[PDB]
Amino acid sequence: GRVIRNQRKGAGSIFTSHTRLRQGAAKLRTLDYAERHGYIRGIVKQIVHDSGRGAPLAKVVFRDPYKYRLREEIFIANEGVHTGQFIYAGKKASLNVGNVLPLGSVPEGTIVSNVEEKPGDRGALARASGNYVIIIGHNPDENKTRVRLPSGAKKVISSDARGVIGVIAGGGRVDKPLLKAGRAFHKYRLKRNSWPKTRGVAMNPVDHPHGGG
Amino acid sequence: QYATVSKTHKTVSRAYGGSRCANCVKERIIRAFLIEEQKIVKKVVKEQTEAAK
Amino acid sequence: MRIKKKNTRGNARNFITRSQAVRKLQVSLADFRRLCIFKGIYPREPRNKKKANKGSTAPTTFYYAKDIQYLMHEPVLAKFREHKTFA
Amino acid sequence: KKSTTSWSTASVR
Amino acid sequence: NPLTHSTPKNFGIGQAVQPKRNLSRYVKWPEYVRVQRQKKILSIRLKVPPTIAQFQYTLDRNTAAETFKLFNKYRPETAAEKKERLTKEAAAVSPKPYAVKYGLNHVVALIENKKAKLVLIANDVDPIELVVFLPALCKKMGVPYAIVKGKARLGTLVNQKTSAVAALTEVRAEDEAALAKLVSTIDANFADKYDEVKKHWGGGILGNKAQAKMDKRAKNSDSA
RNA sequence: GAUGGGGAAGCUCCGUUUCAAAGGCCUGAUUUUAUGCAGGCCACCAUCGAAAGGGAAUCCGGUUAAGAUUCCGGAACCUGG
RNA sequence: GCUUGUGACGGCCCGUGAAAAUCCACAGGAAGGAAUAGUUUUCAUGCCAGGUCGUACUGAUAACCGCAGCAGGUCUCCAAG
RNA sequence: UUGACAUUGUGAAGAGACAUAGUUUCUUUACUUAUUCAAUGAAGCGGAGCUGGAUCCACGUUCUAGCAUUCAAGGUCCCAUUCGGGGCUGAUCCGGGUU
Ligand SMILES: [Mg+2]
Ligand SMILES: [Mg+2]
Ligand SMILES: [Mg+2]
Ligand SMILES: [Mg+2]
Ligand SMILES: [Mg+2]
Ligand SMILES: [Mg+2]
Ligand SMILES: [Mg+2]
Ligand SMILES: [Mg+2]
Ligand SMILES: [Mg+2]
Ligand SMILES: [Mg+2]
Repeated sequence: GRVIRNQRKGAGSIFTSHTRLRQGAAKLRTLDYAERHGYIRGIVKQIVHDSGRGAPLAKVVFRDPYKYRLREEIFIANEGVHTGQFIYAGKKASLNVGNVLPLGSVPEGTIVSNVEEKPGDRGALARASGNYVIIIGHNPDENKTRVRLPSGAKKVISSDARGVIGVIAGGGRVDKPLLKAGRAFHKYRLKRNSWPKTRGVAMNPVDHPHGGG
Repeated sequence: QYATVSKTHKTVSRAYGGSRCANCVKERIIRAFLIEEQKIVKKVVKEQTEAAK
Repeated sequence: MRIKKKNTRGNARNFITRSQAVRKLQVSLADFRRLCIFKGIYPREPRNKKKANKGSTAPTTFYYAKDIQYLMHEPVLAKFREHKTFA
Repeated sequence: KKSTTSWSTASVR
Repeated sequence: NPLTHSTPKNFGIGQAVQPKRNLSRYVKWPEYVRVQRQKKILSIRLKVPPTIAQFQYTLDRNTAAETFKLFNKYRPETAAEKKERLTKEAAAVSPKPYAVKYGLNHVVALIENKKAKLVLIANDVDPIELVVFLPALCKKMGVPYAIVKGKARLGTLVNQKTSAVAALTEVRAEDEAALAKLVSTIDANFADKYDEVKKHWGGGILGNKAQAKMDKRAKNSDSA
């Protein structure tokens, strides 16, 4: 039989992401000596829109601890973070919205975002707009933290994994009807070639197993 | 074209003349002085608190 | 013709510093000084030291690049290399 | 006069 | 001096730029350096069978110095002075020479024929199978042997870069007493002293962090 | 799309900064051991890809069978030294 | 009034609408520099040089493609009453 | 998808076989050295401080869109004082593991 679109998408080709207008990959800082032992202060210089992403991003400038220069990082903006705000990242950072802390240093019920799955991977969980991770509890003997993910799942991760206090900005985006194939067109033009979609039943049996009749 | 003109056309006679404007320069001067004074105050207060503690 | 790069022609090519001369000769500083004394190579003063040293005012000993290039062909340098191998 | 090899001297000061 | 002031630097976290420090522990070395260091570490870590581990017991400094002092008097003839002998023999047309015997096959044959009075075996031979059988052969043939450190040292003994083995077969009358005393000294210091310990397995050593963790666990288990 | 590497019997394939010892600069009479180079500093990757994207700087008058912001006359400008 | 350039604005997005070569400036002050003599080629004037390749013409009911000097096809600028 | 074999190593405890001297077999529990995954600027890892404060900490950084770079100033031993140059410290020690 003919190769279906689901199988065709694996070769790449015309199904790759449209990434010309992106601001850069959104990551935390590299887990270094300063964040492992104390804290480090950066400054929010601007909050910008990223093409293909619902949530805004924040440019945060830190000082290089080993060289006289500045380092720019792209964080995912939590709600309430403003330009000119000071952000503190490390084990000794305070419990304020926008700060980056290890999961073992926050109490139960804390709401975090851009949470590391493993210590040092620079953010993996609760990154989309309006989402967050809830700190359910701690297991100090195994140095573990139990958290609740946006999907409702319960996970156990390292207490050295880092997370940003607060909830990802831009929530409530999907509550507005698009009303228009044109608005869907402009939505997916900045993401990838997955729109419009043709139903398998409407195809021939050669094109799709659902075809025929 | 900036390589063809004199330094008068590309600067003004002030600190950060060119790269920064007058109001921003004034604000950073004020911030520098006030924060340095506050640092001296905080160091004196911390030394007194260490002595009393 | 495309636009040329600055600090490549004029004083910058006419004069060469002592460290650059030693590096090009691939000898030690003592060997370089002895070779200069043997061949009568003497330091020179550019009229525009900032042009010759890319805007630096630091004190520097300059030589003629042609003089160093002529010094590259001296057999006493090969004799020095042979003595090093013998040692 | 002319060079036969890549490295020459020709002895002109 | 009123013009000079004390301005200490804060090198803490979130403070002034860190100063230069010796980062030799964190150097990303070339791959050959890393390979040789990890190879030596692995040889230390793994449990070594006794036939290989016996080569880590060598002569001590004093006995090695005495042995090489004896052998340097019988250091073999060089190519420069051999031509001086050939011209002298041509004019006549030479006494019996005494020299250190070397070469692996030659020395093994001398040991098998019981002609070698003393054998010196280098410890750092790669591949090791070239000499791993030599102590047992010397023991079976009743030939006194000693493991010494440095095939380069044996090479300097026999006018080579390296030498896997050296052997003293015949000696002069002025040195027979010294040779007998050296044989007795090697018997006391190397054969009898290391007789039991060479039958054991080697390389039972952990790493630094592993040893620290094991010590901490043992201390915690013994005492709260 | 090469190199360092790694696949493949192989024609060749992956990958594009990694998994590499991938290269430049400053100082020196280094307390002299006597004719052997010592002390330091900064660091990331070839090349190709637009005569509509980016980009140093020129205009007027005249001239030919057919050239023309290019020739001629006059008047400018840029780049490098 | 027409065409066009431009300025301050306003509306729109679950769309917020390139990169790099290159140039300038700032912060810093390693340093260098005058008394009978120095400094400043980011002020003016004066001197020298600018290589290689393209450049005619058509661009269409006859100069391109459609077996043709084929009512077909083929991107764009200017534009009077 | 499931099972076997090879890669495949090192200990402790409990049960077996030479008939109550340690040569092997089976479970449980450990270890790292093969192998596997990830990151970096292979920069701060592990252990200890007759180091200090109160088993834990660095009391070197949290009102502020400032600034932080020239082997680091200072302190202390020398030099042959002369434009300055060296040593210890500032900035604890040790490791045969970049994390
Ligand atoms: Mg149909
Ligand atoms: Mg390829
Ligand atoms: Mg190109
Ligand atoms: Mg163009
Ligand atoms: Mg014409
Ligand atoms: Mg002309
Ligand atoms: Mg024309
Ligand atoms: Mg035409
Ligand atoms: Mg045609
Ligand atoms: Mg045709």
